[PDB]
Amino acid sequence: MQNDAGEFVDLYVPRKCSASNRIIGAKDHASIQMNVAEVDKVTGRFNGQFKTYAICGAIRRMGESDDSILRLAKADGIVSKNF
Amino acid sequence: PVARSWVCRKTYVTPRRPFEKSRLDQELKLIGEYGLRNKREVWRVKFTLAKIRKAARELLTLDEKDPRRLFEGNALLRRLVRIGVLDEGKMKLDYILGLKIEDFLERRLQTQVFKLGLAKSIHHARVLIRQRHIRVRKQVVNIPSFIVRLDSQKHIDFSLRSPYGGGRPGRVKRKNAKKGQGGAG
Amino acid sequence: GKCRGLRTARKLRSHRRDQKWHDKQYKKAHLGTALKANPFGGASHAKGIVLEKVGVEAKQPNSAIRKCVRVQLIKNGKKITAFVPNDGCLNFIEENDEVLVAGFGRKGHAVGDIPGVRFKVVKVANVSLLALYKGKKERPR
Amino acid sequence: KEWLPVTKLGRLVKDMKIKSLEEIYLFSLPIKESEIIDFFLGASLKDEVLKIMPVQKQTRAGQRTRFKAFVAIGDYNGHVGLGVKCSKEVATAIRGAIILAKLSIVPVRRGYWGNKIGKPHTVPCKVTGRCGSVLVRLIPAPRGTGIVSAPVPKKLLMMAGIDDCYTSARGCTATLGNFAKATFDAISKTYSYLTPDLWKETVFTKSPYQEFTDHLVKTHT
RNA sequence: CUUUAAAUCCUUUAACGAGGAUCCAUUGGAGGGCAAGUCUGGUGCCAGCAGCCGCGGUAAUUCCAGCUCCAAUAGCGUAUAUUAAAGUUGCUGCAGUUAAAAAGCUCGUAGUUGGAUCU
Repeated sequence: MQNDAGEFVDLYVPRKCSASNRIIGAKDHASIQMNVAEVDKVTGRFNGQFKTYAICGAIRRMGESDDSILRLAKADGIVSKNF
Repeated sequence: PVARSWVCRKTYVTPRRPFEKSRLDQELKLIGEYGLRNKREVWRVKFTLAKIRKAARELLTLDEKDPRRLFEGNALLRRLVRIGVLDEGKMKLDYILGLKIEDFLERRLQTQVFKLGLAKSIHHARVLIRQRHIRVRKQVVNIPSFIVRLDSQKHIDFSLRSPYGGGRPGRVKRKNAKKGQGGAG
Repeated sequence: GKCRGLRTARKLRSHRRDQKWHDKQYKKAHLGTALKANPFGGASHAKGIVLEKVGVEAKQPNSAIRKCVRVQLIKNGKKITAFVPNDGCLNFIEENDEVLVAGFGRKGHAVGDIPGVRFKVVKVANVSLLALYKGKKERPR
Repeated sequence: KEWLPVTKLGRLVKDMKIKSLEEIYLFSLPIKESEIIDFFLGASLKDEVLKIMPVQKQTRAGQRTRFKAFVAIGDYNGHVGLGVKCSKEVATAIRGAIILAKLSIVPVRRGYWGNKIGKPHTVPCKVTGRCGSVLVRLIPAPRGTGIVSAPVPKKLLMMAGIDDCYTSARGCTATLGNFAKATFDAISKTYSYLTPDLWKETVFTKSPYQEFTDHLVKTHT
């Protein structure tokens, strides 16, 4: 947070889910910080860098993390557009 | 039909829980270094501070740039800086909410006497205030629960009719001198 | 509440008054029969005359016979029991004397091991029982 | 006497490559090794025992009396915990309770009342906890007001560090365990309540294994 | 001396006036709630204490006496009403399967509450 002077005063900011825009608490041990690697455009080799996403526990417990990461890949363009 | 006033109000207040450890320990502490007679005095101080914080609460409840809020706040901070519990640089409307009992008890007359160096102990300061030895702007003061204003702080001195600051000796030194001259011859 | 109309006030007031009627303490404090059944008549203390000395028995495992006084109050005239509170205080009272009675403090109900007794003894012969027990004042003749 | 790490988190802390447990709270790793807290939260950690309530099950070979230990832990800067241990004699109950309270500590967020001026002092919003039949309200209060509650949640809110709060209680509050756990997941819910200040799109840094994966695979078996 | 119809009350001021400043501070309590002795002696389901749990049957942390200690302090305790705590009268803001609870069911007049759309 800020104040009247305007500096940072909170200890940290929590990360948010990439599907439901909900934050992840400290005692939410079902959340996943998995990484997606991208390929080279010319050959398909591993270029070295990555890009990640985040999912909360309740989406996995209800059972729709797979189609959520599917639409995240659709907006990302890693999966094919026709699918 | 009589010409009577019939107006009075309680000055102290009793807490809800009589038997406890913690708040008893802090009030016994502050009686320890500040030299108070009994718990009723700090109950009066707590009631006065609760009243001024409550008044600050409905003062800050009202919206900004309101005439009566601005007038009441300016008068309240002027009173709080003229009694000396605040300082002249920090005039803000919500810093009244961040003060405690020791700020109220700092401007007590016993604390000023003890910190001005004309008394040995706080108990000695209390018994010397109760014995009418101090003039304050040429006025003899007896009450130990006396609020000293900021402008009336440099005029604390011994009374001119006291034997400590210069005057006639009292009953006991005159008695010792009389028995000494009686036993001398 | 449940009836949540904008112009619903008379029905809610009627429901509230009927439900506050359906209670115990309010019906005790707003009916004349409860105060009429009280032998004190709504008074904190009363004066009466000792007429006999009664030793009543106790309850289960607490077993100690207790000594009580049947007192007839002057203002209304009915036989009302009263309990001598402290040790060694039954010898201070005699026959045909005036006794200032009061309850134990549980609002007209039986207290503790003593059955059926809701009043105690405060003052006899215009002197307190505490003064006679401590020995501060002597019982007049 | 010297500490031997068994968890890779403990190895990463001992290798002087984990700066604080704060990033562990950010990435929400579970903790099952109760001296990372001893390493980070030092002498400022304060301990206070609540009440010892004996339990028993009726058997043929006599009444045996297992003991339940109730405890709170935490420094005066945030992090606060609770621990319940069931054992026979008192000393191992007290030790297990303070250890299990050292496992389950959560940090709290401190907010303001009206004006965001100075250091934060109160809860940022209204959070509650629900277990058993206990409802514990957490309403923010102005500066210097003090905690108005039962004595056990006064003790818990000074362990948490909230100097000023307004509370409310409902249900059978005589049972200390349900009421204490209701206060605990009430004050642990001060994070999971989204504010407009947290509307910025978050960026994810590397996973805590990902900076020193080579170091952990060459120094951990 | 002042004040006052005139005094008394307050204030000022002579002469006095404290070393156990004898110029002597009480009230209910000490198991829990609820801050305070497993102190000592006496009776031992009797006398009693106890608002409530419960302390008394011959080793009374509660009875009765002495010492110490805690609470407020010229004040403290008790009984009657009353308020908050009572979110145990719930308008905010109680519940109705099993803890007290929905008429056996249906129609139905006042009363309650009523779709969208006009720059």
